[PDB]
Amino acid sequence: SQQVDKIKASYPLFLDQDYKDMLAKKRDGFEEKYPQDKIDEVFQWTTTKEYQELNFQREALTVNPAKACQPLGAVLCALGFEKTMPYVHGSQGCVAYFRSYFNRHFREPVSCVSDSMTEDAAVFGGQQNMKDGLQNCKATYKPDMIAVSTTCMAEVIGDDLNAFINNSKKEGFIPDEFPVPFAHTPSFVGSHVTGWDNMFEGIARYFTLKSMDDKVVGSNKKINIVPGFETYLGNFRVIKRMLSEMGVGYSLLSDPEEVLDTPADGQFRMYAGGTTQEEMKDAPNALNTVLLQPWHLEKTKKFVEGTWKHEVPKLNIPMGLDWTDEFLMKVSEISGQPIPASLTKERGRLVDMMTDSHTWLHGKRFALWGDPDFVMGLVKFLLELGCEPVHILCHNGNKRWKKAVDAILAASPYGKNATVYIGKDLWHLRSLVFTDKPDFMIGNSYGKFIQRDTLHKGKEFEVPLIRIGFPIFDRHHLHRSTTLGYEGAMQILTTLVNSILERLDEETRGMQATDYNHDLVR
Amino acid sequence: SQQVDKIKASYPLFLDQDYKDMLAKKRDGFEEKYPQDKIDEVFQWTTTKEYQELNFQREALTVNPAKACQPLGAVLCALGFEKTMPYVHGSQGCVAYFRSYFNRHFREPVSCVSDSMTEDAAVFGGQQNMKDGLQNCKATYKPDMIAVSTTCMAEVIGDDLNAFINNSKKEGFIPDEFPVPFAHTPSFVGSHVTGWDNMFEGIARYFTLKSMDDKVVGSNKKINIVPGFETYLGNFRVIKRMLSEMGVGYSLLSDPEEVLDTPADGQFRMYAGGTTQEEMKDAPNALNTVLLQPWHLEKTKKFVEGTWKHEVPKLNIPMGLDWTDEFLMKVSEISGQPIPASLTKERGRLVDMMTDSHTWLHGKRFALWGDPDFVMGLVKFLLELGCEPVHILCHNGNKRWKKAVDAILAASPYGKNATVYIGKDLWHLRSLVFTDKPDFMIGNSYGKFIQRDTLHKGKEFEVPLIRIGFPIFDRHHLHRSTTLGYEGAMQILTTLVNSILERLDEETRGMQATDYNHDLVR
Amino acid sequence: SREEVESLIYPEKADRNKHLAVNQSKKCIISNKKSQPGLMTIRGCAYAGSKGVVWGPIKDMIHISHGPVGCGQYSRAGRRNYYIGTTGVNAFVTMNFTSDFQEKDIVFGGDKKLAKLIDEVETLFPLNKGISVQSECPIGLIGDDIESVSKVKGAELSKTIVPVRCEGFRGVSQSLGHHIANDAVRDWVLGKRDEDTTFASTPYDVAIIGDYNIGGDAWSSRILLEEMGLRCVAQWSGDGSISEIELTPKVKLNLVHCYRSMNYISRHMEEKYGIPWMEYNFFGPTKTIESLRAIAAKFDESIQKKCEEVIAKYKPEWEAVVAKYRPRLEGKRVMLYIGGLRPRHVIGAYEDLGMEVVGTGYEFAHNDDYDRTMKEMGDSTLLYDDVTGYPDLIGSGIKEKFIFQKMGIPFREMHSWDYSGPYHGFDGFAIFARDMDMTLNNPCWKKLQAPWE
Amino acid sequence: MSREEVESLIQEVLEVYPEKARKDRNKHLAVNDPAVTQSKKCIISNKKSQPGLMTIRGCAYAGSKGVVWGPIKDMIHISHGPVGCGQYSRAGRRNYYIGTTGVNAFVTMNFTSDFQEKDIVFGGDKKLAKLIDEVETLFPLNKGISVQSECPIGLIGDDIESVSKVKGAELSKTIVPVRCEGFRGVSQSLGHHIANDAVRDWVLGKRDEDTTFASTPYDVAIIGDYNIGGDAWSSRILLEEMGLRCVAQWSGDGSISEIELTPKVKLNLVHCYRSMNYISRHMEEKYGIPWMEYNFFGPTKTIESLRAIAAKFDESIQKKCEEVIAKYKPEWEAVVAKYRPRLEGKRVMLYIGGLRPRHVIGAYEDLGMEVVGTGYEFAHNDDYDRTMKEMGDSTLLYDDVTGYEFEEFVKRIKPDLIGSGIKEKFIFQKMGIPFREMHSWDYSGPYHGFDGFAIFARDMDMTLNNPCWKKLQAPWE
Ligand code: ICS
Ligand code: ICS
Ligand code: CLF
Ligand code: CLF
Ligand SMILES: [Fe+3]
Ligand SMILES: [Fe+3]
Repeated sequence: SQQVDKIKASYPLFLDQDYKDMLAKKRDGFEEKYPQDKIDEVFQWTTTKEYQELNFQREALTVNPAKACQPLGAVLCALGFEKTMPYVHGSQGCVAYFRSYFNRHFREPVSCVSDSMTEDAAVFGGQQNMKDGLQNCKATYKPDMIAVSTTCMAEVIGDDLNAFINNSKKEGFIPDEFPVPFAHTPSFVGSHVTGWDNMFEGIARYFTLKSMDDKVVGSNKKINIVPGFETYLGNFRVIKRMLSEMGVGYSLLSDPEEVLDTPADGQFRMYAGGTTQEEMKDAPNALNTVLLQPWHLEKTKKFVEGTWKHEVPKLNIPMGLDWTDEFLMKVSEISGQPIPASLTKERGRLVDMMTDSHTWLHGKRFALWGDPDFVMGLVKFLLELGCEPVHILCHNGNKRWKKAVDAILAASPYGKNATVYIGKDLWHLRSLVFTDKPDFMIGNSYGKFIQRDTLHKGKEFEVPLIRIGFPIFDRHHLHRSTTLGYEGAMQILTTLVNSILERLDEETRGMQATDYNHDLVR
Repeated sequence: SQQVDKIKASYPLFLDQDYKDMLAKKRDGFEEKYPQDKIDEVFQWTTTKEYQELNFQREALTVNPAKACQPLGAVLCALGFEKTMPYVHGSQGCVAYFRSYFNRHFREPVSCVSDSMTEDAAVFGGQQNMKDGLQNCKATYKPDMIAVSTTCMAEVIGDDLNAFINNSKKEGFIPDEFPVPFAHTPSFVGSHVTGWDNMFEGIARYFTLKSMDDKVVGSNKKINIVPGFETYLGNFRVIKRMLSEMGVGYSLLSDPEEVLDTPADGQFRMYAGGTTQEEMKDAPNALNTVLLQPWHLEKTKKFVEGTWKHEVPKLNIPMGLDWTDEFLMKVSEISGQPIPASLTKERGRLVDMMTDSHTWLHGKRFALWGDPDFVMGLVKFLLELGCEPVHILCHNGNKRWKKAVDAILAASPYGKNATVYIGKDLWHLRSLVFTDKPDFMIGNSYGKFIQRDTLHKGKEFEVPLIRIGFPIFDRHHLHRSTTLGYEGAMQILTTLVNSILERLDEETRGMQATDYNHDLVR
Repeated sequence: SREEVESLIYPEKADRNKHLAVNQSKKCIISNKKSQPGLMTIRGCAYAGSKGVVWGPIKDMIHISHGPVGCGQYSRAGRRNYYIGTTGVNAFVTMNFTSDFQEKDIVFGGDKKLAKLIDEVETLFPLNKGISVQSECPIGLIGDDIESVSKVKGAELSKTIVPVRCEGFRGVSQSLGHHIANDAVRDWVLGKRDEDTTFASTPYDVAIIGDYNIGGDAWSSRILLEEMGLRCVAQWSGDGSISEIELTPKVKLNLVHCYRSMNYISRHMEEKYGIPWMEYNFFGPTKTIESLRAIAAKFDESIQKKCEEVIAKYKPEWEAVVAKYRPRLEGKRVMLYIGGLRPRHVIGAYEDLGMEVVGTGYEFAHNDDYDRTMKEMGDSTLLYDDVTGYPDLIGSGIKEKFIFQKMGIPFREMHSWDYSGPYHGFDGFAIFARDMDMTLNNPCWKKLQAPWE
Repeated sequence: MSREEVESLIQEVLEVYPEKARKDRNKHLAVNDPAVTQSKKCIISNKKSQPGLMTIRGCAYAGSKGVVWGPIKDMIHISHGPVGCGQYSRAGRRNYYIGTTGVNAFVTMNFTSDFQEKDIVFGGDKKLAKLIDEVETLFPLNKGISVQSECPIGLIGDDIESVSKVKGAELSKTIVPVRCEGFRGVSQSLGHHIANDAVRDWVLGKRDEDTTFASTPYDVAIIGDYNIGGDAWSSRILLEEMGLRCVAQWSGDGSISEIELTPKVKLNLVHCYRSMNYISRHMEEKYGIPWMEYNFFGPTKTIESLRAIAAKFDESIQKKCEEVIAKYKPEWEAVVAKYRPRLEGKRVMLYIGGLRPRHVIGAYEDLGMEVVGTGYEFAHNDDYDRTMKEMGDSTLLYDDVTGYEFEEFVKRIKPDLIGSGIKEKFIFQKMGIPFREMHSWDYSGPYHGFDGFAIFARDMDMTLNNPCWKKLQAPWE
């Protein structure tokens, strides 16, 4: 029953007595449910260290992973170029899932097409699919460039992207001069960041490999910036702002911030901004190339070093105080531009916020997960704040990255109780936060479920989730935030300290029980 | 007892069994406490409509006000001028409280001196106090200007600020050409915003009244911007940024954002930035003057229209979409500069954010309090979002402002159940949120106590607080936020929608009870 | 007019003309064919139609996304098929179980990996009541044989393991996924209690088939059905358990909500167990009352009397909802584009709120759905099958949501109910009317044009 | 730093003051001499502040309402006058208490008469009477009302004593008029004295002819502990563990009935001598109750104070004292073992109000830290008499130090840690010196007793050894 003056959605409509009775009747009559005591016993068992030992012996089963497949990152890379259509050779369900994922994260239209390969393509290949798809895409959406990745089906059946695109150009389906960069993105290798790396390397090789004869390093007095798989528009904005403040000429390669932040003015723009083809063609003429996320830009690094003859700096992700300082100093050395007083004042203001919040931030234990560069930057910043990143999980990390993070942790007295896990999923992290409880979790929206599980054990065992990373589905406009530079460091510090203070306020709100510590001033 | 490996602060140290036993012994033996049943009865009574009727009949008692005294606003205004020391003629305890308040809100040093008037000065005035204080302040802190306000003691005994300062310059305590603007700021008239208005009018009169012969309106091709009592640095920053985007020459009078955001670089800066005396002297030469918060700048408007001959536009606070649009259009008309494409894109992005989050924001009920202009701008923005501002409280509001807000509410379908209260305090609002429960409160940190009270009645009766306004003491770095312009509207919208989403997540986190609605995607 | 729509209706091949029509559908519209390559279609895959739709909502079963990590990751908890249970202990709907295929699994196969995964699932989740193995694209291309693994592990562990060959490249859309999942239900789960007669049956035994509890829609239907005197023995997939699927052959009537996704299993049950089935529409008070009366007409007079009692009880509530919200929604035109059932099932409540429907279309529906759709739509309205991205309200999915939002047209998510709901039943009608009013009449749609432009 | 260097530094700091200001400030700055027992020979205190010099001192209202009367939980305290004084002092002090706020406890609420122009012109006595009536109407469980006067009250000729008398006779309620106008005195010390006089005149003697209370030989009261972060609770648990019965608590978590029962105790334990010596001396001369100052800052001071207190009772109390010391020995020894190696040798400069600049020195010395500079905002010369023997030789002593003076002292001395209030915290954080709030315990605590020593050591280590202090200089400078 509904009151027209107060209409309830599913919550709390289904908490009504009639709905509760009907659900109880369903469960007692036909579900054949396990008794509540057995369910409680099994949950308590799952919260223990014996269950954690069983869980970490897992070899073939993955539960709640913290990574996606390569063509998602390939699509995100392709979205960063001017009037470029992402085109995923393979099955259309993959593209539907990619678009839904990015739609939920960014709350914006996401453009991507597929050639809709089917069982017929399973035998003869998707050559005709590629020809028809390129023709239809160019005719319908009129892009300046079509960036081609692959799904797992096309990779398994062994479709030759180069030969297929060349045949499409030779048979007149697309002009011979129309740019169709391609990349093989096997979804069973690496993760989405690997797909971003492969797509960027493919585009760079398409635009620069055959025209290196007239390229002179430093002849345009610019620095190439390759951001990698980035889902915060504020990160692109902060990098461009910091480089503009320094007076540094730069070319942001794969800049998708404009198409992911289109204004709602009454017309739909399928394309907006992005890296132009002229920028990508002139990229070998830059002074140097700086990779914002070097730990998933390995192939891009090999291409830039071996073809463009660029001495790529050994820079960490510009995340936090120290690494932002080193990034700015390296940029100043490369470009010859001194670091301006505005950036110095910004750094001083970040340090001032650190000194203001160090009392609440000190000693806090954290479980965090995400992509390798993001995770290591977050760990570095947390160590700079006097926090304890006890659990550091990276499903798509490798042994070299784990060694680097271990070296980072060893350099700090706050990384003594910190363990790095690679190849582990969020069920492993659930076991970790049950057996070795941290104060907070930092990660994407999936960690919310872990929080729920902790709340099931008790309010004193609940681990709140701080939503930093990708994808964030249950909160609005958090993709607009910044994680890089001093501005991103300030935003992260504010989020952390205010999460701590909100948790403390919630714990001390009990009247005549715990409200003696319900302080007005914190 | 304490464990060295895990040290407990007051919470949860005093939840220990021995501390609970000791507190129970104290209460049962010597506190002569009322029985818990009587306490519960009286609390339930305080939550009722009969108690609300008794509460709103109050005439002499004020409980938990939502305003401060005038010299606080005078100090805030004085801090916005270059190398200017706030000097409060009167008792030193007032200055100690002012500095403590602003230190707690901003987490920055706040410079302010007093002449320390005592019992003797209560008989023969504070002339000697003013002379010695002006000499001491100029010799010790070396300010370019001393801005003088008063405390209640100096107002009650009728100390003549003009005569005292003229005598101080006459006997040689301070140089005759040294700028010492003054303002009478009686704490028993108005509130802190009135003090800001009085101090700004005093400074403008001191610098421009006697030198109007050579002034020509519009001869410097600039617009004067008077921000009023503003405790968000982001608001100063956003106004300056938007005026720079349009290409409009501007003069922000009383700009304190630099001295309230000094970097931590190993040195302490007593002064930083601020409006220069040259800008104040040249202000009558501007095209026009724009008052950002017209409802507490009445004296300033009278002086500017009467002396400077500036046709001050009838403009609301640039809060929310429509009022930001009107402010930008008025600035475009005054300066002749067209509104650029960047501001149009920012407006479109704000509208896009409005459209993305309209499902969660529509129909939500808000109690809210603050200063008149901030409150009316927040009501306007809430009406633009489809929310219902049920309880609108302004302790320092007047009948004309209430009439204006009622006219705003009558022009929207969502202002039907809205009631505007002036002269009411936070105990009145506690009664209001108990008898007519809204979804959320919006106000300063004091509202946290009201939330506690609501949680004592039950979790279903709890009204969560959203901290927008002044002062915010229990959170860090929220003073860096923005409430003006499209950027401020986006920040407010994100805060509101994400507060709704956290509340929904908390209400649906119960496993096998309400977690059927614990949706990953919201 | 029809002439205008025809004039309103691409290389020479881009077929598209046959999938567009002005309202025997086969002579008017052509459906369930391959999508034109490179055209930004909305269609999913067979894996989405099987794992995400039919099998995923089953709560007490564990569903393994067999293959690489992406397909399982993107479909995790994306569908709001509501359920009651302790997640991770006895319910596993919002969890993602995947084999996470690597290069070596592609080269050498993942059958041994599948057996090891099944063993680990048994070890770590002992309270699971069954396992389903949803195949992704590489499984059917590398020659993996999950049927033999399922048989062997089911015999060994005495567990029901259902192999579903729902590879995404199969078929043209999720419809083949629905068919494959229905066949898997028939072959592995439905006939488990054929020789079991321990269930106590009543003359008023009904099962709910094809209701996926999106926002609690199936619960809102079930409360009305049980208030009517009927006993809902089975309700799958939404908030469904394996025992309910096994007990479905014991009911007296089948109530199919989504004909598109469960007509195969309904027809099979009618041929085998002789159980009559029929479609019901609980969207809007008019359709709800019509369906309740039609359902009561299949039983004795006591059920009809209880149906009249239920209708009379719920009449004032939906009448108040109409009185409140119809004045704010008269004369508003709606166009829709949803997967296979909703494009014709949602018209009733729009008409009950005084709204005119001028457009609808299907992602993957077959020509029988368009046969049903023709009568439900007025004349001169545009019908589209598998329409590419290239009125006052548009009701469609998330991917077109933002396109139509930025084109300025108020939009409603007709897949997930825009994270609201339920929309079925009288309570669902109240929620639906409130959501229609909140979306159509929001001020955000009046601010698209800058005042200086 | 040697004595001559400190004297020279004092001279350089004073060089920039005008003649009168420099002459006045030369009497409030001294080089400590632990052999000196008469502090008036080296330092002069409790004087007027020099105008326009950015002092830290508050007013008599702050010392009365904010310190003595405000912590009383079941009483309602009216800030009589304009709104500002009550607004800035609302919940700004962490005097912890147990109770239902708004029902039976009212510590963190702000009751004010909110004076307007008509109240200034025509007086606020009728407004005060009507306010008392409304307080009785809306807060029926209050066990007493106090009326703290703000500055205008004593300047417009308002007679609040008569209003309090009439309304108390009418309502059978204790209404205490406190004449704590801010202009009175020179600092919060006169506020403490006025509040103590009000307690003596209106609350303390309410049960003089009452004898129904059952007294025991081990009856003690805690006077002058305001429960900052639970400090009084951590002291009281130690006192009760020795077999003593703590009857009263002044005034943190303090009820009016405890104040009325105080004249029945056998010993008064005065933590803050500065704010409660008046009432302690009155209770000695009237009820014959001896009083003694104790110190629960750090383990050695806590142990010494516990033994001194137990020496005032029979041998059973001394046995229980030894048992408590033995029980808590391993815990504070573990705290020292963990944190002293991280803190040993560090130098501290302190500037707090009237008791802590000398009371917390032992806690710092327990961790291996030396205090090189200390001073008071409003202490008298007896506080300095107690301070010199505590401080080391050639250290710095400042009374009512100014912002310029204390900043220059820090610049020349360069301490590792500074303990002061909120109005210097961010100044010294920007200067780069680790800062600890020694007024609110930096929103931490308690710091009293053995349980407080662990928190104190952890907080000192956290602030002093934080990585942020190593990151103030940009690497490109
Ligand atoms: S199953 Fe089908 S696309 Fe019949 S795949 Fe799809 S929960 Fe749609 S129109 Mo999402 S044939 Fe159900 C459907 Fe309809 S997921 Fe839901 S709304 S009634
Ligand atoms: S009362 Fe005094 S200033 Fe003795 S007014 Fe002040 S809670 Fe200080 S040094 Mo804040 S004489 Fe207490 C004090 Fe000491 S408020 Fe507290 S810390 S021991
Ligand atoms: S049509 Fe369907 S969703 Fe597509 S793969 Fe095939 S079953 Fe799966 Fe999977 S990991 Fe990523 S998302 Fe694909 S490229 Fe492969
Ligand atoms: S020294 Fe002390 S705090 Fe000062 S007034 Fe006097 S009692 Fe009060 Fe009050 S309202 Fe504002 S803060 Fe003053 S100017 Fe008056
Ligand atoms: Fe958007
Ligand atoms: Fe700061």
